[PDB]
Amino acid sequence: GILDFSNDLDIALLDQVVSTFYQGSGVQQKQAQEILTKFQDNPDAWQKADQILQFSTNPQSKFIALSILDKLITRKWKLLPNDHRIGIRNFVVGMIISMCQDDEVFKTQKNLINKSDLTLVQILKQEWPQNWPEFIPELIGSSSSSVNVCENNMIVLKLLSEEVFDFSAEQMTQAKALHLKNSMSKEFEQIFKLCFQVLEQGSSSSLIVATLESLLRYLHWIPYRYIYETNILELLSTKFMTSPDTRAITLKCLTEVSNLKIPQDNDLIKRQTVLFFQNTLQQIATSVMPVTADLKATYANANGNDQSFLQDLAMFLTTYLARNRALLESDESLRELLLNAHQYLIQLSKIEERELFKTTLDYWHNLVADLFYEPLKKHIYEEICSQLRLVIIENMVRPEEVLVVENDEGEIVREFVKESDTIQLYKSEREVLVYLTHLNVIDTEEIMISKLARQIDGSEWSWHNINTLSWAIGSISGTMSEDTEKRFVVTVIKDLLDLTVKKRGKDNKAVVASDIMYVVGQYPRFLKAHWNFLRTVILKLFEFMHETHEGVQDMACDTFIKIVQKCKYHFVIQQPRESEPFIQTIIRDIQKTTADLQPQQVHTFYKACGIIISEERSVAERNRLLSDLMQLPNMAWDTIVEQSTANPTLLLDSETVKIIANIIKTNVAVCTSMGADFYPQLGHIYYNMLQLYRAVSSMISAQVAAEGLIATKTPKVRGLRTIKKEILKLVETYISKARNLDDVVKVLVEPLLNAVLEDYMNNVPDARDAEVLNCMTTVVEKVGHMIPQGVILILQSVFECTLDMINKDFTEYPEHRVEFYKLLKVINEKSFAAFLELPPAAFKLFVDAICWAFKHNNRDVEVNGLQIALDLVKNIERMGNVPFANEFHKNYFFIFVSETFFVLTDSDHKSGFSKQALLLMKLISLVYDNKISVPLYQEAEVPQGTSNQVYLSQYLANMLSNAFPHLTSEQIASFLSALTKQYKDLVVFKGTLRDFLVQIKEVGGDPTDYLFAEDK
Amino acid sequence: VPTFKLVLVGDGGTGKTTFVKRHLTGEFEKKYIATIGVEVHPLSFYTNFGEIKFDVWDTAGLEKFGGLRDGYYINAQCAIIMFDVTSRITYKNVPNWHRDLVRVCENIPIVLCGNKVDVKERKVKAKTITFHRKKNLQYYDISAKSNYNFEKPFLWLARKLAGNPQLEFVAS
Amino acid sequence: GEVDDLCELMAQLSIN
Ligand SMILES: Nc1nc2c(ncn2[C@@H]2O[C@H](COP(=O)(O)OP(=O)(O)OP(=O)(O)O)[C@@H](O)[C@H]2O)c(=O)[nH]1
Ligand SMILES: [Mg+2]
Repeated sequence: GILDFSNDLDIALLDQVVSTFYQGSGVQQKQAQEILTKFQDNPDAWQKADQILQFSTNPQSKFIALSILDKLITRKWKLLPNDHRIGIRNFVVGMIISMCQDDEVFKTQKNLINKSDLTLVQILKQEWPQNWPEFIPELIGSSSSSVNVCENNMIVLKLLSEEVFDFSAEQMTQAKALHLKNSMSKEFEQIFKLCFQVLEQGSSSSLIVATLESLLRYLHWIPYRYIYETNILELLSTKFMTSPDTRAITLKCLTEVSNLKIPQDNDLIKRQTVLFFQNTLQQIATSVMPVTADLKATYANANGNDQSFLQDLAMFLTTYLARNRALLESDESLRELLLNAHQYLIQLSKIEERELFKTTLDYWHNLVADLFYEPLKKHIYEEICSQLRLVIIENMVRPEEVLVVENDEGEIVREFVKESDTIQLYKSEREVLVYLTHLNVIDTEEIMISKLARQIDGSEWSWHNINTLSWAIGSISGTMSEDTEKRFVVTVIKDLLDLTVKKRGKDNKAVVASDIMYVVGQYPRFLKAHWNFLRTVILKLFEFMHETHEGVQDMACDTFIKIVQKCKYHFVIQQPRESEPFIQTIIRDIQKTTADLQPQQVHTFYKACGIIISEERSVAERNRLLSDLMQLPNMAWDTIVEQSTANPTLLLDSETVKIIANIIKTNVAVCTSMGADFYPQLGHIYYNMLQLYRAVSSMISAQVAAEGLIATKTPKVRGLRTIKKEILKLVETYISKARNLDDVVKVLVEPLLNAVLEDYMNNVPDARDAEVLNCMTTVVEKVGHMIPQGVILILQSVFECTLDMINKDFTEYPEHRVEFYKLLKVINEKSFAAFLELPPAAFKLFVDAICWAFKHNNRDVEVNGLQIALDLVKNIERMGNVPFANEFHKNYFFIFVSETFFVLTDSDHKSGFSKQALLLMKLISLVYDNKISVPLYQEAEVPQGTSNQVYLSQYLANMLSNAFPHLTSEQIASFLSALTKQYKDLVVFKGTLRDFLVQIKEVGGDPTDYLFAEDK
Repeated sequence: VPTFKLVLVGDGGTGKTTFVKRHLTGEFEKKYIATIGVEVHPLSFYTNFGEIKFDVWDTAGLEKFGGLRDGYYINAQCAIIMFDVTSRITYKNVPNWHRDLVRVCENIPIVLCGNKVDVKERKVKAKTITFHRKKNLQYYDISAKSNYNFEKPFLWLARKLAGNPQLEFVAS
Repeated sequence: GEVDDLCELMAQLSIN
């Protein structure tokens, strides 16, 4: 056995278990893991920690012992007598010293040392300075005893600063956090002395680096006087920048220095600010590299430390310049320095590392915005700007990206990525280059024409180069005057066409052509001003739609729909020179045009045509265009509805299911583009489509009932589910975009509900689609205020059965959980009357369902659950001293209070905190604002006429005492007093709750802490 | 073939387990089955320079299932801090994971990953994610559902750990 | 002329 959960402890065996877990593999390592976890979670395990720390031959065992000690210190420290406390404290200091005296251990086991130090810092939080007032003097004194102890002292101080200033919120009560911050500020003169002495006398070494590490953390909070009124600025900016081993951490320190709270009307501080920066830059120039250094090549061939350094350099410059560019600009002697620093960024901007480039680009954006709005200083940075232009043009990223995903039905679907890192980078670059173009149009144009010419002669020809250049050219769209834009676009397109003729290979031609289309798609103004060109492009795209070359068809469809999105008006109007709106021409030949396209590309083409059609404002002509467009799918739909009605077996034919899917998908596409305008088409296929839905759903449910869950994965059921989902998607799409709500209510709602609600109830769980709930959510969102009986039917159909699906655990049917509470929420918003009419038992189930959502370790469910609770309480508040409200309070007020507290005080429900607090405030408000007009108690259990305030207080005190017996009466009383005094202030209330949440995790918390807000 | 320990940390439901599972099997799990303690998954990648193995220590991001917590991090050679771009609090806690991690592992390559970038309603915007800058962490937008930048974290970690920027991932 | 000539060139755009 490797079980060490007995009475006597085997240190060797524990080492064995630890070694099995850390160096072992597989099932053994698994068991070892569970064992170690069980041992580590023993309330009494700390009693063994010291023994381990003294006897274990395993560094990891010591680490785990320190973890157990950490638990004891954080949670049950104040249970121990003062004697024992001091004992453990001196045990840890002594152990730390022992480890430091061991040079091997000190250098090779930083992890164990850091754990030790952190354990000490935990003891400091709990003890210092009230019970350990001599700690900082003793620590500084001991610094001389060993170099390792000196270094470790710097680690301990760094850790203490982190715990007190960096990570104190949400780990400590506001009162205790203030106490520790004040304690650490009081004794910082001494700490800074030790620090400065080490920095001033010491030379580059591990101890110096550790000292600077600590200084980095100090800089977050220390007064600027320790930086500006001492010689530390000179030390950092000169001494520690020359020594390689300290450059990076010194830069980090100077980065934070750049961000200090300093006086804004002190000329000496201004000169000091300039001076350290001038020193740092000159020192980098002298010791590291000049402005002329090729940082791109350097970074590429660098060793990671050098890379980090270069990153840190950019962080330094970008921080300092963003704060102090004005300072560097005002005095013309500083000109050479200013430009030099910017030059570094330029060089740093050339480094191929996205995150570093983004860091530089934020600043670049700042600078070019400032120059745009203050063109007086523009000339100073003319040269810098010119180079920046080239940088950005050379480093344009893809403006839009596409993913090919497989959905739950097994379909291969092309989706456009939205709001990605790359897209935000594109947008940032675009804004920077737009600014740059505004600043000097002539320079931007010259650069772009040069890159293009270098593309033509083949000197800089590559797919990536031409793509980048194209993206760049497209990015500055709408910046030049239409005349200048006209000449520019003409040149670019002409050159690119000549390039295409010159390039050999289908690959190369495709690349350049796709670039041509991207560029033209990026300049809608040029297309609108020149119809002939627009037509030529559209036809050329149609021509491309028959090209089998990989990617070309998608390019053509993407360009087409992109161009129409912007230029729709020019398709619906008769452009003289044309005998008919070009939309008619497109619709005429749609069969021929889209013959070679993939299904999804066809759908995109229809979507495009829909965009165009919705531009026609005459209802008659628009409806005709829509009809003409939908003719092919309409006709196949007619022939299919006839055969299906007559022969149900057709839905067994996979070819039919395909055709049906494509028909509904085409409807979805056109409905997407056309919105309310699509209603005629929807009406054309509606009732039949709902029937087909009922059929496909019945078939899915039957087969799943018969075969089990596996059936849901079969190609047959997958195809059928596609049809089901597409139908639901069409309906949701139209209703979401609908304008004429009467027609929705009176024509669409009733058939839809009849079709899908009863089907959903009667489906087997494994066949129910959450999309049904989603569709219902959208219906309720849009017209729920108009369909009270419809909403009631939705509840009656989905509530009990979906609940019963998802109330077994937190894991089964996740999509169902999400959409169920989204629907409950929207119903509660739009048609709360429905919940009013439910029988008492049904309403109880509702409340149970809300509280069920509370307990979910799922953000999607949890937030909706809390929102429902809030909204419900708001809804019932709207009703006055009405028996329903009174009864609801009598039945559920305390349920809601207790459930909210349960999820507040639960370890793992932090996402809902913001909402939880609100709900709690509201509930408390209802009692402390005297807005509940009936006693919330019973039996006269509290004497007649007892105020609901006193009863709420009693209930809360009792409940919290039961839940948390380790809190004192004084703790609970004070917390409740604070809550009941602070229910009108959200931020203070949240503070008080966080204080309580800190205090329930520990024993012997200070009841005064709840007066924190009242104190300030 | 070299084997490197990869500690995967992040808040609960940020998509760490699903990420590893899809790397292993190719399947995307829809359910949220919270990790308890740690699961160690040997994950292999094939490259033009050979096979590279990762002992992925998929750690529980829930407080109640934390287990050994930072204990899991010892001897890690690389790390992924994952958050969920649809949940602000998961990014809020990124500093806390980073803090826990580097206090055990001083100088290791770390990738910060914004998962679930597929969701339409993205709460943690790209421009907001800057924490990795000062901590010299790699960052990637990823999606375990979408297979978006799916291999990029591991590609970066492999390049760092091998010291070879020319390393490319290849088929078996 | 120049736009019209662009149209002609655009029309002739080929991937072969
Ligand atoms: N939209 C979207 N959802 C995802 C993605 N990856 C995972 N999810 C879902 O989010 C949840 C995350 O679950 P896991 O990955 O097992 O959990 P974890 O992140 O390890 O959390 P713990 O085990 O509690 O630490 C699952 O329910 C997934 O289906 C993704 O890329 N996109
Ligand atoms: Mg997990």
